[PDB]
Amino acid sequence: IVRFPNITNLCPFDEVFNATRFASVYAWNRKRISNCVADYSVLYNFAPFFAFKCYGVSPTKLNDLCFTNVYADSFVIRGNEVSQIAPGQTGNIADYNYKLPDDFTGCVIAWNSNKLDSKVGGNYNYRYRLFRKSNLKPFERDISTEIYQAGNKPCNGVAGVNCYFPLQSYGFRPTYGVGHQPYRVVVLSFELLHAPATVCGPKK
Amino acid sequence: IVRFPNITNLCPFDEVFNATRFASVYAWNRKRISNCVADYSVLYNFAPFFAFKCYGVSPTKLNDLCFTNVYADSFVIRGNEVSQIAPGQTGNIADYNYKLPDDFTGCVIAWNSNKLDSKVGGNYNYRYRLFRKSNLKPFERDISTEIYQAGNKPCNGVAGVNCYFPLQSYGFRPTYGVGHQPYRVVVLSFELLHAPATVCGPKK
Amino acid sequence: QVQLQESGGGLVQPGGSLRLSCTASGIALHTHATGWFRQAPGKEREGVSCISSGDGTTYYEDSVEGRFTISRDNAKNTVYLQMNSLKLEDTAVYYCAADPGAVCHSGSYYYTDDDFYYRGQGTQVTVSS
Amino acid sequence: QVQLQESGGGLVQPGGSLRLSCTASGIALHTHATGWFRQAPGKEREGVSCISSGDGTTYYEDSVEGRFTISRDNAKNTVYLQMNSLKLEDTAVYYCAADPGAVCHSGSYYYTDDDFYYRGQGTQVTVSS
Repeated sequence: IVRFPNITNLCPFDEVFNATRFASVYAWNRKRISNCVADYSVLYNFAPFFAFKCYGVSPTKLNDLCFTNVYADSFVIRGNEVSQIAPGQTGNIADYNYKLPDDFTGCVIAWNSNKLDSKVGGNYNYRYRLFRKSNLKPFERDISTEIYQAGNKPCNGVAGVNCYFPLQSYGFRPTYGVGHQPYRVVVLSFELLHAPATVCGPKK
Repeated sequence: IVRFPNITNLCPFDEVFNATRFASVYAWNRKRISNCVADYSVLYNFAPFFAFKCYGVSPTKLNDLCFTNVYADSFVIRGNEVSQIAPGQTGNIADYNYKLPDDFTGCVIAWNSNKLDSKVGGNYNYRYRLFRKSNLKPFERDISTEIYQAGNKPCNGVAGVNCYFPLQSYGFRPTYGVGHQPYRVVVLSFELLHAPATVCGPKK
Repeated sequence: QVQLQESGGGLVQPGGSLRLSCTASGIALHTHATGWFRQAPGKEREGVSCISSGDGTTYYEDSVEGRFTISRDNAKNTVYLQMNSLKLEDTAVYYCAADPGAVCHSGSYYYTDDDFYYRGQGTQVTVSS
Repeated sequence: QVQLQESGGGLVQPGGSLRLSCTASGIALHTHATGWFRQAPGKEREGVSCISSGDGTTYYEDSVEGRFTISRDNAKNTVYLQMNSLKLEDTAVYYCAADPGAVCHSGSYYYTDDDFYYRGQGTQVTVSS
């Protein structure tokens, strides 16, 4: 607390919340925020947030309790699918794309992004996974794009009827209804007091 | 030799335990018991008490000791807030409604009253206070009903957002679980051997 | 003088979504337990959802599981019903109600027996065309 | 890479009935939203129908309503336009197309805006005496 009031590494929250382009759900990027002081105040002055929800830690007491190895990951989903980003839920995203552990502590953030991740005539870039063989363990990323056999007839690598690609793109247009705009979602995840703490922030 | 003075009547302990209706916690009734003989055997043949816990005296020994200025006060709470009626306890009742001193010499008696103090559709005649400016000092009764200001906006005009009514009612319904059924509580407080005695009990 | 005021509703096309809002003037939330009921023309009223007093355990009916969500914001003293994937037989009027205590499913009780102490005027949703 | 194939057409009389079939191979229906468009000679194209997602919430336009019925089977993955009691001006070429998401009137967007993905090759119809 010498040269400046310490405060050297400010934690890289600004590039995560404010980025030029996010990734799809099936290819969600993931950050390794460590070795800094975590100012949990800059996220509030960002946007009129649509969802600020978490369990086990309370939004005003993140400053005065601290921990180590906080994780931040980002993707964009449909408006009617924000409810599936929570522990214990089921659905297309919550079972085939992105699953949370049942005992999860960390804060999930969502805001509307019509003006940035949508365009006239369809933005056919942001995709999601639709079929697979089985369910998903929590915190997994699946990239593989092979044919899926849905019927009794075994389908080869050639595309045919009853065998389908697992990837379909959200067709984003600015004139959709409320549940069908893109909503950029970032999810924080961290453990409470079971390891040598590294990131704690300036004060309370 | 043992000498005790001349006393006629038998104390109104049946009058305070067997009454038509009790009082709410925010306005607990208080009765002064003096100039009688305190035979604490009408207490035992009353009900299968949920809790009979005495601080500073042992429950068999109250006949063959005596004291002064014994105080009887009564109110009605629910199941899970019985443990809050104790010295050194915190909670909604204990900090805002009824506070006991840390050095307490008395007994706490509670029993279930689901059959009497509950009715179908809810019994809304038993209230408790949610909000004050600060905590409550021991043995203070707070009856004043004024609007509590929770937000920064000064709500002078009554009944608006972030300016709340200070009293909430218990909703007592007969089909509730044991943790939310009403419980009649009677607390006895007296002082042990620093003042001349006025109530003693069995003469000999 | 405690009023519960609702906003939302309108003409929504099937596959759409709304967000109904119920606001409390006099009372405060996170001490009460608020819920949503609905009335169809020619039908009786049935429950939709419940949230309890502290923290909040969310209780949903057999017609609307996995589609609807309930969420309470105590900053603006509002409770919110996010309805998703609306089918055609959801045309009804929706009421929000509040009752003191952790009222829904305490013991052998459940909130479908409509006896809540505070009520509201209601908003109309219409899923058709 | 993903191909969608049509069948039907021929020499029919007014009042005749036929069953146009759009067969999808690469992509699956009951998740995409398909519809039908037509092109008469000397005119501008316009839609005939649109099935949304998996529920099925049939749309028709004013010039074509009351005579066509649209249907989809999910076993064979082939959307069907059942045609009944046509008139003489329905001579055109019919194209089928499918766009991901519930595209049929998902808010302020109507599928007459033909920025529509996976266009097909089409089948020609003739009605005459």
